[PDB]
Amino acid sequence: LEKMLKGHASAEIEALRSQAGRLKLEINQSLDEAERYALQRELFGHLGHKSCVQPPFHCEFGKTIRIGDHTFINMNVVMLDGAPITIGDHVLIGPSTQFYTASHSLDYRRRQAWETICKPIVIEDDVWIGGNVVINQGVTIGARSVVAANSVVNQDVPPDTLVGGTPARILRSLKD
Amino acid sequence: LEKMLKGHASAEIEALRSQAGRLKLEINQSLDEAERYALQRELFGHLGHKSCVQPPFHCEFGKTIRIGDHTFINMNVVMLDGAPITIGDHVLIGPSTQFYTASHSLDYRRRQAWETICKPIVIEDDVWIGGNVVINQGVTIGARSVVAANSVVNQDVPPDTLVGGTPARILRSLKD
Amino acid sequence: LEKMLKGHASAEIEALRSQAGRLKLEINQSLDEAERYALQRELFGHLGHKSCVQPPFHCEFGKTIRIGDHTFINMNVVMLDGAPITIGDHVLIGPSTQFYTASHSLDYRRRQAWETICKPIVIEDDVWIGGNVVINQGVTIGARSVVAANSVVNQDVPPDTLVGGTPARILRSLKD
Ligand SMILES: [Ca+2]
Ligand SMILES: [Ca+2]
Ligand SMILES: [Ca+2]
Ligand SMILES: [Ca+2]
Repeated sequence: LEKMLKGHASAEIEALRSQAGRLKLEINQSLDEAERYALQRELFGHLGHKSCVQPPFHCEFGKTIRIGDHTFINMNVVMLDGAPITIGDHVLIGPSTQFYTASHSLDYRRRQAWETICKPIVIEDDVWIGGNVVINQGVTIGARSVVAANSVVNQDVPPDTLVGGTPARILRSLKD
Repeated sequence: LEKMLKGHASAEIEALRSQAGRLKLEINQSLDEAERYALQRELFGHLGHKSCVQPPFHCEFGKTIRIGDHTFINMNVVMLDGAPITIGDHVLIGPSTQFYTASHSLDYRRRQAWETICKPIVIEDDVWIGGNVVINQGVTIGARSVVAANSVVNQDVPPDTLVGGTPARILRSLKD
Repeated sequence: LEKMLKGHASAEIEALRSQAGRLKLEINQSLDEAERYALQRELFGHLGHKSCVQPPFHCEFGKTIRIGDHTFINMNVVMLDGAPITIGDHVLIGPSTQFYTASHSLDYRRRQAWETICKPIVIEDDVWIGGNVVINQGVTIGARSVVAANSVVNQDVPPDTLVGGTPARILRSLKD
């Protein structure tokens, strides 16, 4: 699991993946706000104070996900979490957003064993991510930035910036 | 809940949101067409005759959603329903479509309390909405119009019109 | 059901659709890798050896879906399977991908009875499909091709080819 958090069907992994399957299902079935938050704190690497993740929520590992304080994640979010996904404070994430830590080689022979490479995703403080957005590997979204609904983010986004479209392009500066 | 249906963690609201969590889960788990339709009529503001909503279906409040007659909504649809969402008769909605009544201010200080503003969405009669479409706040789609799969609709769409792309642009007139 | 696999509320159909509702729910609730694979082999037309479909997975009929060997389908995939969907060997499909076998007529009068037309989708061997992709009717993706995350594929994609954007356009040749 350490060749993987560093971006290369293991024993540890298949247990951790199977634990997450258990907890996800339990969370997505929980009708109780407190019990979900509780279960989620057992799924996630870290889930901050006054923070909230709406079900159904999907990921593979859980423990690679760290979520800060007063951040809200809306329903139906998918996170391919083979590499760390770090989300700061006061972050808003709209529904059906996708985080793809994983990806593969172009060459089909380099794919027959399902070799995944993973690069972490970082969402800094006070960021608003629109519904239906995709964020691919290695992306950092800088503090106080906005990603418009349905964008696909392939490159790092500077702080105090608005971005939209697909690929995402910088629409305007939110600097004072 | 009235400062909100008018587009500004309340008592009523947290009950209505918690009721919807209950019913959604029950609907999405129901293997019985009649019992789903029954449960859905208890979730929704209104669900018309010969109308059909395929599970899993996701929303927050339920009671702000009014669906007309002979309309079909395919599976995995998400509706952020803080403001009314009104859907007419003979409407077809493809799977994984998103309705976002909610949104936020650009300014990150105007977002720390998760203040949402909500504007209603209206889908008139005989409209066909493609799979994977996003419809943002305040949008009306006029009667007999078509929205192509994967479009993102930000502005009102006239009747008898075909629209596609992202942002949606008017592709051709379906007027006789 | 034969006017339909050939691309036009029946008895057979409503049973087969209702069986799939049963099995889907059972699969998406299964915490056991072996039991899912088992249940999935009962849902699908064919599910090959060393092949893997991650829950939750959504479709309508199940029996029209044939999946080859060593292919991996990630979570939250939706398949409108009124016409055959044929997926080869060593295929990778990213999460939240959509296959739309179904579609409708532009004309709203040609839609009041929810008449669907269906055209099959074929994904050949060694193809990698990115997360969040839409594939519409009648599309074949040729062997060893790559479809970048979030593309919408409307036309056939030649083998040894990389495609991306929406509509998908051919980005580069993966021929040796
Ligand atoms: Ca999308
Ligand atoms: Ca980077
Ligand atoms: Ca408007
Ligand atoms: Ca074709």
